[PDB]
Amino acid sequence: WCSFCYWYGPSLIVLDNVEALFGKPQANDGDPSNNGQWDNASKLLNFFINQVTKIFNKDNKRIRVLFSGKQKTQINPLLFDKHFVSETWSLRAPDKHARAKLLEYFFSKNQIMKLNRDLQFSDLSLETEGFSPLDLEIFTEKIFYDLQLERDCDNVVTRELFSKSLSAFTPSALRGVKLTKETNIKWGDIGALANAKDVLLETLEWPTKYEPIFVNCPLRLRSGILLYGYPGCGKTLLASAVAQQCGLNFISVKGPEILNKFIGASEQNIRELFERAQSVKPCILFFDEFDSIAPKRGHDSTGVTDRVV
Amino acid sequence: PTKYEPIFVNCPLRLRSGILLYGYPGCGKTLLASAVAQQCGLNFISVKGPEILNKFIGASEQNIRELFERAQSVKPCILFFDEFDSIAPKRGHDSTGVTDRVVNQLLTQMDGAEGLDGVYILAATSRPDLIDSALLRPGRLDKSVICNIPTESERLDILQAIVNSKDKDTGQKKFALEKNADLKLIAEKTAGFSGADLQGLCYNAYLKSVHRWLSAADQSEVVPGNDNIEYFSINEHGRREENRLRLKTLLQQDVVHETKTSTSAASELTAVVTINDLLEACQETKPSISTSELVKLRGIYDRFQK
Amino acid sequence: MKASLTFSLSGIYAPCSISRDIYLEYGDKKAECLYGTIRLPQYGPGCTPGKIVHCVLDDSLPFCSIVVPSKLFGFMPTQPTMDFCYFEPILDNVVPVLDSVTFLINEQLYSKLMDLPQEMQQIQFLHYKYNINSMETVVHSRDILTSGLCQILNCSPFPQGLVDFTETQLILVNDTEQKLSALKYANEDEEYALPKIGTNSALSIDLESLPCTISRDLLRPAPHINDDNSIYAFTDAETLLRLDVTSGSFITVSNMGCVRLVKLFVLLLPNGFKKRTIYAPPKIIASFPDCSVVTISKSNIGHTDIPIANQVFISRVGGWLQSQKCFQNIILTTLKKFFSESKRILCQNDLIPIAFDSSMADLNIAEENDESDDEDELGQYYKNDSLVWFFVTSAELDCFSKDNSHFIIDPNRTKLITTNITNRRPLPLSRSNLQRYYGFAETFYYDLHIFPYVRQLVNILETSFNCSQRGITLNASVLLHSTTNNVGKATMVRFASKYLGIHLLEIDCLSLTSNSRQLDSTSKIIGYIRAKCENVLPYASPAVIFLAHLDSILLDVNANQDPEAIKLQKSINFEMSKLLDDFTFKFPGTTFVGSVNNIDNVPSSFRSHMRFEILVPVPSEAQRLRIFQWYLSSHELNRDVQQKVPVSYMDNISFSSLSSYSAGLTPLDIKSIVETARMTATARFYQESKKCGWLPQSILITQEDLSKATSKARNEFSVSIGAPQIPNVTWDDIGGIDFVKGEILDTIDMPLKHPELFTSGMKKRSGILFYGPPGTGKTLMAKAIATNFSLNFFSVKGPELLNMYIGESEANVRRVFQKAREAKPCVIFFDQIDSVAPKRGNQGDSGGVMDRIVSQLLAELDGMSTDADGVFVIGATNRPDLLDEALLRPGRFDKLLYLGIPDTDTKQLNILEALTRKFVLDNDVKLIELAKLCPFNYTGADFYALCSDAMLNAMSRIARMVEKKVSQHNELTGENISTRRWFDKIATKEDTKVVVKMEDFLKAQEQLTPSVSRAELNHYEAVRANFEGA
Amino acid sequence: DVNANQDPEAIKLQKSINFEMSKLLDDFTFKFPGTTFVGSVNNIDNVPSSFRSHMRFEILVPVPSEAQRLRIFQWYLSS
Ligand SMILES: Nc1ncnc2c1ncn2[C@@H]1O[C@H](COP(=O)(O)OP(=O)(O)OP(=O)(O)O)[C@@H](O)[C@H]1O
Ligand SMILES: Nc1ncnc2c1ncn2[C@@H]1O[C@H](COP(=O)(O)OP(=O)(O)OP(=O)(O)O)[C@@H](O)[C@H]1O
Ligand SMILES: Nc1ncnc2c1ncn2[C@@H]1O[C@H](COP(=O)(O)OP(=O)(O)OP(=O)(O)O)[C@@H](O)[C@H]1O
Ligand SMILES: Nc1ncnc2c1ncn2[C@@H]1O[C@H](COP(=O)(O)OP(=O)(O)O)[C@@H](O)[C@H]1O
Ligand SMILES: [Mg+2]
Ligand SMILES: [Mg+2]
Ligand SMILES: [Mg+2]
Repeated sequence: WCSFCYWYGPSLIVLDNVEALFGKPQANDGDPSNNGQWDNASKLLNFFINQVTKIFNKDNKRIRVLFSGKQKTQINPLLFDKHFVSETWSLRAPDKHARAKLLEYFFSKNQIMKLNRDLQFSDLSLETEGFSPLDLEIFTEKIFYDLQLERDCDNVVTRELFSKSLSAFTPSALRGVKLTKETNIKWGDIGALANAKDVLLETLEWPTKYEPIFVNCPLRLRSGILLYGYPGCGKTLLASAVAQQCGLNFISVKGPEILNKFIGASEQNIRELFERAQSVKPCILFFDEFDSIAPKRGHDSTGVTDRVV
Repeated sequence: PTKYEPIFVNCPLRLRSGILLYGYPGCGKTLLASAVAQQCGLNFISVKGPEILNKFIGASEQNIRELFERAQSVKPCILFFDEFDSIAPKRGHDSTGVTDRVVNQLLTQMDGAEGLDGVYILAATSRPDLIDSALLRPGRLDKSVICNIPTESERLDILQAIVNSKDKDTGQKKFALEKNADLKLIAEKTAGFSGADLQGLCYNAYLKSVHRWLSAADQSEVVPGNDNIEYFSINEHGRREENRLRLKTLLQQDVVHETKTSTSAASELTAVVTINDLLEACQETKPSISTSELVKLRGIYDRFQK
Repeated sequence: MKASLTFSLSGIYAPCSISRDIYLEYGDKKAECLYGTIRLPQYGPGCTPGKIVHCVLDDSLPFCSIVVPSKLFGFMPTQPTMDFCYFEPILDNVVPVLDSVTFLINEQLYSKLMDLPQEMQQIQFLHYKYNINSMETVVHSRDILTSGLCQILNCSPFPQGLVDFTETQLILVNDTEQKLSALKYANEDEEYALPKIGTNSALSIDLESLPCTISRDLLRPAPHINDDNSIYAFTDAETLLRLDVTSGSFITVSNMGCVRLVKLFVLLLPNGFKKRTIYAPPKIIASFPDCSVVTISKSNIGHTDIPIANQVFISRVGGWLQSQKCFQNIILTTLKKFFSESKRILCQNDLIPIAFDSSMADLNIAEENDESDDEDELGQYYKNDSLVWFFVTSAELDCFSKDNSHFIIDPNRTKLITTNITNRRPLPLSRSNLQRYYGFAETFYYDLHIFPYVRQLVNILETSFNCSQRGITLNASVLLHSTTNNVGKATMVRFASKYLGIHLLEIDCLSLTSNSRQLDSTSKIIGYIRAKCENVLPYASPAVIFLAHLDSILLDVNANQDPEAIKLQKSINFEMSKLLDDFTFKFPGTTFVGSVNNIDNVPSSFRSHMRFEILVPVPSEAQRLRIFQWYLSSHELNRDVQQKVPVSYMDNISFSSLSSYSAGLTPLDIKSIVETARMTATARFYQESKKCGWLPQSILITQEDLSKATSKARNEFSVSIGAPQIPNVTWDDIGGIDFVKGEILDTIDMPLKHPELFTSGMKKRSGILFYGPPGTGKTLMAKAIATNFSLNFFSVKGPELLNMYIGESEANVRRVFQKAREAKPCVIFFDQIDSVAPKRGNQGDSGGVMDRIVSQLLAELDGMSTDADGVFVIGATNRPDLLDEALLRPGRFDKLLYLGIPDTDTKQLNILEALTRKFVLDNDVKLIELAKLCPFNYTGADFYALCSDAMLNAMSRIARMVEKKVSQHNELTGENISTRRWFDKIATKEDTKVVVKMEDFLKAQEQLTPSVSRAELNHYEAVRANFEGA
Repeated sequence: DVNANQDPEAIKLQKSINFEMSKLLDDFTFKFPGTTFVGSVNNIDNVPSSFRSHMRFEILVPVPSEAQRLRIFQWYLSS
């Protein structure tokens, strides 16, 4: 490879799925002492880095490299040690406009499907928001089969057809988890506090909806809201609805769950939430029964509650 | 036992060994231990507090045993526990967790049937009587040595030491002494805080003083005169101070090496602290105050009753 | 474009005169005044930036010729010049203007002009003395305006630009040292003596290496075709006519050894090299190790007689590159190239250097040119990479006496053959620099006076070499072991090789192909090593055998591995010792220089037997400065880049400031930062170039780009050591603060700079503890210190340190501090430290976990009391009395700071001002009244809350504004746009500008109670009543 | 499934087989007209993600209820 690309002048080597050849066989929490995991493959990687750096120092336009792996970190840390690569371009999950933009193309890719009457994919993107450009092709083929097997319509899709096909299919991401949750979508419940519910709606959504202006914000956005209430007057249901608006993901803890007697877990379980939340996306991180975590401004006993708070 | 070894190798009775250092925090205990290494020339294995303990049951055991076996592999060696309270607390009348393991291990490795030799266990802590009495039994940790912070009128001796400390032989000094060296005034003024307090005073005063040579009241070393204004009367633009600073930085394109100077009294490139100005540091530094410790030291040495 | 050049005596910036043609096809007739770009060739691989010069017509000048003033380059035309120059048309006749030009001026005239009462007098004197005219005269940086009188110090922002008194300061600066008198723009006026000697005898002169490859074009005599290329030599002094032989003649004596025929030329005007020395290429200089000064004289041979010797049996020098299997092919091809192309002079018993490229070796071109149309496939693709010498080894038999000297290898009448391999010493670094001449990857040129370890190693190697000359022998063996990767141990060894000429046998245990576990592979690993050594070593002169990453092979004994694996590993472990023994025995001078990355892993059987261990540290302040000065040098940035425009840097950057910033960075990190800076510069240039035109001369590094690069590299490294991503905060983001700034500077800043003072360490200030009231910028202060002082940041987030077991929390504490200690310049931030180090012997036992925690912390923090400085621990709390007394004494948490509520109007206003940074107060409302509105009872967080309420009110206002505005276009009666993406419709982003008004602040003051209760402030005052130390 | 806790140089065969099989999947689907590739699996989870996605509309086959049993008894007990 190095010989050919060196002779052919300004050129790239691009390696798809690079982890299959230069990937580290991760230590599985095994012994670090035996030179870590300086296996055959880290060795090969080191060899390649040497051999390409040799050429690169001669004329920087004569070669470049293009790696590609599932995630940046899990590619062999030697890349980031020897400073062989410094770029952070990540293929995020396409959202909103993107979905529509390419759905049409799939609809006309090889088969020639016609969209339902008086629509331009406007809300077809609103549903299936988490689908990947792999999931979309499969979904298209799904629709094709579902309408074709009907034997009475083979030209145009229908809303009820899409509703039927939407069930019995799941995104690749979270396909195998087999988790069902948040079926309690009840946004329609206006409740009595609608008088000031708008304040909550504002503080959660508007900073995101009015995206361009908030880019200019020089001060940390208001982000936390607390809610008293006479016992159980709709509180979790409200939280559930504000979750189901879906502009943000939701996960929640219920206070008495985590107050283990064990010293360590008692505090570690709070960090368990944040470590996951920060790892995915903006989230609500709702505390139910928050009274039970609160320390009643205690300073003398210095109980575990103080540690947790 | 090593300087006069032909004499001290005469008796069969096992050489008196092991020391327990105790008393006020910040009074030279870890120093006095860690200074023995080069002074004597022995090896000095270090146990930086509770390194031995492990989550697994009985791993601490395999740790202590391996520790002592290592100490016995290369010998003689000082064996210093940088604190000896959190390891091996006084055994309770119950399980009391894994600590009762480690204690009964240490005793075994100390005076077991297959008793070791040539190893000197040196322990220190602030609150020693929480060591189990079976570790205070003479024959192990047998000599208990107090250290004292008050030392009224003796603080001069320490002060003179710390100021005259010459550790780095490259220079005949590190602290910038002055000629008069009337250390008695400040020593008395100290009011007896601690032992580390005086080093704190030293460094604090050196800080307050170093601004004399470097900052120079922004008049005695920087902008000292003729070279203040070598550019002409600037009138094209209002840039006055930043302009002259930029021009000064640009013009300082000369290169020099080994630009040594000894304008100080007996030192290189420093402003010696005037002890009169050093007096200004006594009102800032703070002690550590506790009568509980004073009362508590009543007990470790035979409760001063038995 | 190319044109003829001529020099004349004239003012500093007189316009250049050009021939009629150049004016015709380059002078735009619409231009009021003509300008152009002029370029001078130089003795070097790079090219300097071109001077932008005013131009005038002169019909007297011949076809395509230009006359320029000598003072434009500080020259005198009374000595040999060049015959040509390069010209480029001005891009649309557009010329920039300068702002802050500076001129140095001698003390006498400076003071004389100072006494004058009028200012325009100097402006007129500019024209009177230097013929300068405003808005027309282009000035150049660093130019000497007149020898001993005045000189230009800088041009800004552009290095070249027009003079305009309304725009240019033209800063006259007094030359108090009066060094301009010594700084003559020219080299000298006359030689020592014109007559000297009628018939000069042979003279001893210094023979030194030419620091660059010469270009065949710039030779004053025209060389004959295809001959004498390899024996060029250059000189400038009067010697060329001291001996009657003219330029282009021959000289032979060369120290009166075996005389080496060589041809001498004249060095031309701009050459800045030293006079009365002979500059020679590698071939000529390789025959004369040591003997710095050599005798030389004329040789009027008439012609290079006896150009035919029947055959010649050339030979191959011993060396690492030469003996490789793969390279065996390319070398012979390049030799057959070496022959039958020109008449090359081969004085017997001499070396012949041949350059090639390693990366081409495994590939090959066809025999097409051998078949027909014999020509070289242009070397413009073959960038020479590696060097190997060859030795003549043949005084051929022929019917003539002394035929071995000064013969030729005729393309058709002679044939060359290879005999065998021979042995000699290469040149040492100080004697010559082959890599520089050939432009190879220059191995770093350490300065022994500032890098102890390279000196410690070179001492061992030099003493070993000298012993080699003695009858006695001793087994020298070195082992370089370092804490972290990328600290230049292989560069160290290679430099040691160069500086002494010791042959380098470079084998990397990585590359060797046997499987890592070496299953039934002992004979593979060791056969490979044994062969690759013994093939070259016996004919090798005193040689260092370098084992890179030896640790890979020499694995330690495994306690948890199958017995067969352990046994086969022990086999190599022992045999490596045996091999070291046998090689040390076999030949003198054999120096085993292994390297490892963690000493603890090396087995005892090898750890003990090895003699010397050298600890290679992360470079210090004094060193990284040199490293920077190296990697920004001209000959190292231009190397990688065939693009026309050269690269360089504004001289105003302070290497020392960079070094201060670059604390904790490895040399590879430094090269990374430099190359990223070059990225930024190049991208900036190419993006900007699309404009009309300016800055064409060169693409320039700038301080801001370098600082940005430093900020990048810092965080990227910090990510490599798992640190948090501290957000950007600076002193501007804090307010209400005066004394604690001074404190933090005295603790952190003062020892950072001026290291000469804190020579002995003295256990510098160690612990910063932010006590006092809650919510008052403590975590802000910490993230500020982290961002500002260029220190890695590690944080312990409250009682996180605890765990569900015995001992494992102490593992946690030891592991955090270990990770801190392995990134020495660092900060450990404890937030809510009362949680982790509570008062001992109180609140019950609860298993004593908290006691064992605080005990471990106390013992690690600064128990060991030796070199623990360089890592600073910063903590914050609500209340200090929770903290155990043993942490309070100086040396652990020594400086206690009462950072708290301002309580004073001015401090409040200061906080407002600080939080107003990047904020949009753009109104007649003033912070004075805003302060008066809110009594002192309000806190530090209070005014941030107020500001945020104002901001949110502005957002609400603009939100309803936008809603009712789009209600004029989204509604059906308008039917304009319903995308819900109306900011495309409202393209006037300025219309969105939120700005605060007294409505906002008034309502905030109304709707924002103090966030600290009177009870709470009273309580924390009481806590303060536990006034530490009383 | 990728039991990545297993020893190295085995998982490499696992990757090899998984990918290469999927390669044959695509090769058959695109090189020939009318290939359909019915698969059957004893428990769905064990099919690796790298291969699970490719197929479409997997069928769960529940055990027969009494209405089915009625027809299968009549099948076995047939004439
Ligand atoms: N002769 C001396 N007497 C007392 N202190 C000294 C002396 N020489 C130096 N010092 C300095 O004074 C301090 C004494 O610390 P010391 O050795 O008492 O700590 P420690 O035993 O670890 O304390 P702790 O009881 O808090 O765990 C150190 O900063 C040390 O550098
Ligand atoms: N002090 C230095 N000055 C200039 N360049 C340096 C320096 N140290 C290292 N380098 C450069 O860093 C690169 C790698 O250095 P080298 O191969 O010597 O590392 P090493 O010490 O063997 O490291 P490792 O053990 O991590 O492989 C080379 O391009 C070398 O020129
Ligand atoms: N005096 C101030 N100057 C500048 N910014 C301030 C000031 N007071 C508060 N802020 C801002 O408000 C934020 C709130 O302060 P922060 O929470 O960091 O305080 P703290 O004293 O560390 O509190 P705590 O220990 O209770 O968490 C700061 O991060 C900063 O952005
Ligand atoms: N406005 C409402 N609409 C629908 N359900 C409500 C409403 N208010 C209260 N509820 C019911 O009361 C409960 C609200 O949840 P929550 O207040 O968390 O109960 P608890 O506090 O007892 O767990 C749910 O069972 C919900 O169905
Ligand atoms: Mg101590
Ligand atoms: Mg290396
Ligand atoms: Mg805070």
